[PDB]
Amino acid sequence: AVVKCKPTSPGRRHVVKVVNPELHKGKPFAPLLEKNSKSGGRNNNGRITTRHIGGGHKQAYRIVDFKRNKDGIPAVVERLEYDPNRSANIALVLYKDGERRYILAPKGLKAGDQIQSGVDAAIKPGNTLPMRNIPVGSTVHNVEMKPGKGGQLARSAGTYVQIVARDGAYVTLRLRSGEMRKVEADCRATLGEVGNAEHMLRVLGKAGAARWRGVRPTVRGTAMNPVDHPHGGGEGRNFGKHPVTPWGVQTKGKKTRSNKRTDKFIVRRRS
Amino acid sequence: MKRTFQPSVLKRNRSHGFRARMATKNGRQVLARRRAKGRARLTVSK
Amino acid sequence: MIREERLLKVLRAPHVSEKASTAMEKSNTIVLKVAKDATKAEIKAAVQKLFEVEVEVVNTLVVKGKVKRHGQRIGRRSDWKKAYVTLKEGQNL
RNA sequence: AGGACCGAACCGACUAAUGUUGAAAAAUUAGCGGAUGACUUGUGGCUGGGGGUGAAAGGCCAAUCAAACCGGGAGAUAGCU
RNA sequence: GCUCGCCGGAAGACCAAGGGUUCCUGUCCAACGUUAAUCGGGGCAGGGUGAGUCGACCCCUAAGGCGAGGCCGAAAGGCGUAGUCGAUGGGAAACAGGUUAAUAUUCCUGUACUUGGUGUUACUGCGAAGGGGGGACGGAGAAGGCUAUGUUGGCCGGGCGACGGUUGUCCCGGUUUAAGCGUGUAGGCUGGUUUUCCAGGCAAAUCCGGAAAAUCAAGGCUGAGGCGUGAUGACGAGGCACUACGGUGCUGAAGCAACAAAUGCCCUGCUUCCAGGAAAAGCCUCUAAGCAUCAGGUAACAUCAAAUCGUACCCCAAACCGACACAGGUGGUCAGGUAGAGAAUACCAAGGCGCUUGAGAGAACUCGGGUGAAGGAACUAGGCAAAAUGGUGCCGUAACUUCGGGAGAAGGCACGCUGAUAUGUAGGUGAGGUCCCUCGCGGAUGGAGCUGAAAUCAGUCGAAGAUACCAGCUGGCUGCAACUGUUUAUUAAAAACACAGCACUGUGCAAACACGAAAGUGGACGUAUACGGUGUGACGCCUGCCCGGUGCCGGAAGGUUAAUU
Ligand SMILES: [Mg+2]
Ligand SMILES: [Mg+2]
Ligand SMILES: [Mg+2]
Ligand SMILES: [Mg+2]
Ligand SMILES: [Mg+2]
Ligand SMILES: [Mg+2]
Ligand SMILES: [Mg+2]
Ligand SMILES: [Mg+2]
Ligand SMILES: [Mg+2]
Ligand SMILES: [Mg+2]
Ligand SMILES: [Mg+2]
Ligand SMILES: [Mg+2]
Ligand SMILES: [Mg+2]
Ligand SMILES: [Mg+2]
Ligand SMILES: [Mg+2]
Ligand SMILES: [Mg+2]
Ligand SMILES: [Mg+2]
Ligand SMILES: [Mg+2]
Ligand SMILES: [Mg+2]
Ligand SMILES: [Mg+2]
Ligand SMILES: [Mg+2]
Ligand SMILES: [Mg+2]
Ligand SMILES: [Mg+2]
Ligand SMILES: [Mg+2]
Ligand SMILES: [Mg+2]
Ligand SMILES: [Mg+2]
Ligand SMILES: [Mg+2]
Ligand SMILES: [Mg+2]
Ligand SMILES: [Mg+2]
Ligand SMILES: [Mg+2]
Ligand SMILES: [Mg+2]
Ligand SMILES: [Mg+2]
Ligand SMILES: [Mg+2]
Ligand SMILES: [Mg+2]
Ligand SMILES: [Mg+2]
Ligand SMILES: [Mg+2]
Ligand SMILES: [Mg+2]
Ligand SMILES: [Mg+2]
Ligand SMILES: [Mg+2]
Ligand SMILES: [Mg+2]
Ligand SMILES: [Mg+2]
Ligand SMILES: [Mg+2]
Ligand SMILES: [Mg+2]
Ligand SMILES: [Mg+2]
Ligand SMILES: [Mg+2]
Ligand SMILES: [Mg+2]
Ligand SMILES: [Mg+2]
Ligand SMILES: [Mg+2]
Ligand SMILES: [Mg+2]
Ligand SMILES: [Mg+2]
Ligand SMILES: [Mg+2]
Ligand SMILES: [Mg+2]
Ligand SMILES: [Mg+2]
Ligand SMILES: [Mg+2]
Ligand SMILES: [Mg+2]
Ligand SMILES: [Mg+2]
Ligand SMILES: [Mg+2]
Ligand SMILES: [Mg+2]
Ligand SMILES: [Mg+2]
Ligand SMILES: [Mg+2]
Ligand SMILES: [Mg+2]
Ligand SMILES: [Mg+2]
Ligand SMILES: [Mg+2]
Ligand SMILES: [Mg+2]
Ligand SMILES: [Mg+2]
Ligand SMILES: [Mg+2]
Ligand SMILES: [Mg+2]
Ligand SMILES: [Mg+2]
Ligand SMILES: [Mg+2]
Ligand SMILES: [Mg+2]
Ligand SMILES: [Mg+2]
Ligand SMILES: [Mg+2]
Ligand SMILES: [Mg+2]
Ligand SMILES: [Mg+2]
Ligand SMILES: [Mg+2]
Ligand SMILES: [Mg+2]
Ligand SMILES: [Mg+2]
Ligand SMILES: [Mg+2]
Ligand SMILES: [Mg+2]
Ligand SMILES: [Mg+2]
Ligand SMILES: [Mg+2]
Ligand SMILES: [Mg+2]
Ligand SMILES: [Mg+2]
Ligand SMILES: [Mg+2]
Ligand SMILES: [Mg+2]
Repeated sequence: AVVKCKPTSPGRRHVVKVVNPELHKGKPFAPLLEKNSKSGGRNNNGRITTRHIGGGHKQAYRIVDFKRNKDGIPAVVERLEYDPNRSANIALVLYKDGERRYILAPKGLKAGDQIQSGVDAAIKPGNTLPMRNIPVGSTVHNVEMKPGKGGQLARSAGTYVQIVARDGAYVTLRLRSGEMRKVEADCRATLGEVGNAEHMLRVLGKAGAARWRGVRPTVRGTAMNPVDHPHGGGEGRNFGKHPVTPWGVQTKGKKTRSNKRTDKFIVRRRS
Repeated sequence: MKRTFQPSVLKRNRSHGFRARMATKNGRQVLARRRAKGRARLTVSK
Repeated sequence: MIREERLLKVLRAPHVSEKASTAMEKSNTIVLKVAKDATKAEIKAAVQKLFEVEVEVVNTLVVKGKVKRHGQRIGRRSDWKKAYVTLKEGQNL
């Protein structure tokens, strides 16, 4: 649950942590693990291309099955697990044929529950179906964008997508952003919301907590010299400029989407 | 205190050796210049 | 089999010193200067075939040349190989 | 338990005195701060000059930085000494 | 040579990196050495580095590099697939003693171990570029069992003291032994075993995973240390004989126990937390193609092989980085005694040094210190500097508070030594003996011996008992920043930067955004509870009015308006 720490030190005074007793306390499932070393925000040229990234705790990648294409073989949830690579919990499920897979844990999924993917699966949380077989008004997550490609929408903790209409070969979704989008009716979705909905109530409490997650400090543009930022310079605290990015593009309200390729699928922007 | 030259034979070779020079056309031009000048020691290798 | 001319080339000279003597009169070991690229097997075969003795083991070390001054001129002697050849306690070259 | 406390190693550098053709092109002595962490350190690797990197001082990039060093344009130009 | 002094968690010892002959011996003192020099890291000559087990090489991979084809690019070239490199990581094996002027886990002595190739003998399903297991992994904490090691006792050898005493409850010294091999202990983990079946492990599998029965209820894995052996050996205080004053040869006593005890080992363990903690090979195992009474595999025995390169010496320094024989810098390992909490500190051991100019004198003045009448901040920009406080146990402790703090608030008392309680206590350890048995590295009882606080009472010395070294000054009001951190290497450490928190805004994934003529890459193997940018800066109470100007967002009737025609 959500527990406040006690102020035995200034760095603990404001910490709020989210603790789940249900999470498996042992090592993860070794066959489904890979190495993933860190980048530091650097690309193959060796240059910082995304700022504010570096350090943090070592992590191993858990191969999560986002496709859910083992059709017609029921599986049972073995345990819930902590995944360092995302904000949601991953459930280790076991198929009747002896195969084990990691899936995103929906809300309410406890150990021992039965899940199944396919066109004929029951309408219950954790089951993956094509959205033409999912009834309208249903709440889904791990939504696909192209058939067979893998779920891509509503994968963070507590997120979900609502199927608001079905007209022909396309279903209309309401994304978490508030955007109304069309996607093909043959894409798959998993019923129910993503678990760990209390993830947003946590409070890191101190700077070290953010440094543990690989996040490096942010230097304000207005604290720099003019050679460094458009906001730099001044005698005392001076701004007198329209706010911009470090590369001179206006940064409060100016839209940046430009994709006429996918413009056709957007029923209504998020506003 | 801690000066600027901290010797390390491996790094010295890997960054200024014969094969490091030959790996690039600019390094080969360096070698050509030193040969034309007549240097008795082309690289840090010897 | 290692060829006769290889054997006739690998050995260069006997090494004369107090340590070499002490080795000879105490542990039945002769000390030789050998070819810089001579292997232990080659040295063993050569000494057996050219001195008519039995050898049980050979120990080799490479001696580095001394940097020297010859009228403020920089010189350097050549590296050579030294072999510790042990004989079979009855051979007495 | 803890970016918890006192305090050696270790990391740093607040004050004073000395030195200032120095023992030292940044140190010594007496004190001083952190000392399980946003800690410190070895080895190797990557980012290259209007570029890097910067918990941001225009700081650092080989005792060199409001644009490194080396060679070249080059005997730049100099109504000035 | 004999005294004196200094370090002793180093100023001792051993390595890595780096250096390269500085190592040892003989010889010389021109130059070098901040003086002399017979000396030297100086000159000259000669000598010296011995490996199947140490390291490299080698097999395997990380970050990253290179990269057949490929994609991209005026050219040069960039990126990258298959691959192939790349340790700072994973992977077989040796110890003790002796010896040189200089090497030694390398040589010698003794005793071992590993891998591979052959050859026989016996038995037999072998086979991978594929499958599975394993390798294989965090932080913190706690305890138990041990050992290294130390102390004391016992034992053995020696001594009977330059000055009162010293045949004893006295003094000095020694009391050491490895790998390997056998055993399998404290502890840790784990239910085994046999069938039958299966949408899984790209195919197959007897292997792994899954499912259902039966059955046994103890089987397996791991594991420090001890014990035995290794070892009737070696070593050993000394004693005896000598060159020749360096050291040579022979012999050789005791070689036990108790207690204390690691930061080392069991332990890659156990408990717990969230920030969720490499890879690949060696290794074990399963089969496919294939070979099929051949190969190949297993076991026993014999034999052969284990190449090549490093190995000297310095290594917190006169040998490395600093132009110097330079108060500087430099990663790892070892870790004795007394006191102490301690790797602080003081004095010492082992060991190493007295820092490559000295001799006098005892002016001013400068530097580093000690003490100071009376006063006590009057000094000064400012208590700068100095002085002072300082330990342990106990008593006691305010405003305020986010209820944790403030707090070691403040302030005070006791503190040595001797005796008794108690010829050494509470406690710890624990022999002999006795008993039991699923009989031995076992259990129960038992207390010898060893070790051993803390307290009370009484006495006693000094001016002073936390006596040295070591070791908080304290309190009150207020500005700023919430706090821990970061910063101008070399005049600024702060109120500056960051920060957790807050808000605005962009971004629907081939995301926005950034590096790139591009291909690509980062964001992210993430998906709006996510990511980028901007401002503010814990927390509490809050955050008012203005859209005229500039910017942004939206609109698109009208005016104006490019190439083009
Ligand atoms: Mg950022
Ligand atoms: Mg921020
Ligand atoms: Mg500024
Ligand atoms: Mg920049
Ligand atoms: Mg600008
Ligand atoms: Mg102002
Ligand atoms: Mg103004
Ligand atoms: Mg060798
Ligand atoms: Mg602390
Ligand atoms: Mg300063
Ligand atoms: Mg100091
Ligand atoms: Mg300190
Ligand atoms: Mg503190
Ligand atoms: Mg401290
Ligand atoms: Mg240029
Ligand atoms: Mg400025
Ligand atoms: Mg500089
Ligand atoms: Mg310029
Ligand atoms: Mg010109
Ligand atoms: Mg020029
Ligand atoms: Mg000129
Ligand atoms: Mg070397
Ligand atoms: Mg010399
Ligand atoms: Mg010498
Ligand atoms: Mg000499
Ligand atoms: Mg002289
Ligand atoms: Mg003279
Ligand atoms: Mg010399
Ligand atoms: Mg040998
Ligand atoms: Mg080895
Ligand atoms: Mg690679
Ligand atoms: Mg490439
Ligand atoms: Mg090509
Ligand atoms: Mg390789
Ligand atoms: Mg290595
Ligand atoms: Mg190794
Ligand atoms: Mg030596
Ligand atoms: Mg494998
Ligand atoms: Mg590891
Ligand atoms: Mg740990
Ligand atoms: Mg012991
Ligand atoms: Mg012992
Ligand atoms: Mg006696
Ligand atoms: Mg007397
Ligand atoms: Mg004694
Ligand atoms: Mg099975
Ligand atoms: Mg024994
Ligand atoms: Mg420790
Ligand atoms: Mg040595
Ligand atoms: Mg030393
Ligand atoms: Mg000197
Ligand atoms: Mg020095
Ligand atoms: Mg150090
Ligand atoms: Mg001590
Ligand atoms: Mg003390
Ligand atoms: Mg000390
Ligand atoms: Mg001392
Ligand atoms: Mg001594
Ligand atoms: Mg005087
Ligand atoms: Mg004075
Ligand atoms: Mg005084
Ligand atoms: Mg006075
Ligand atoms: Mg007085
Ligand atoms: Mg007074
Ligand atoms: Mg006063
Ligand atoms: Mg005054
Ligand atoms: Mg005055
Ligand atoms: Mg005043
Ligand atoms: Mg002061
Ligand atoms: Mg003082
Ligand atoms: Mg006190
Ligand atoms: Mg206060
Ligand atoms: Mg007090
Ligand atoms: Mg007792
Ligand atoms: Mg004990
Ligand atoms: Mg006020
Ligand atoms: Mg004021
Ligand atoms: Mg502050
Ligand atoms: Mg601070
Ligand atoms: Mg600093
Ligand atoms: Mg400064
Ligand atoms: Mg991409
Ligand atoms: Mg601010
Ligand atoms: Mg308006
Ligand atoms: Mg507009």
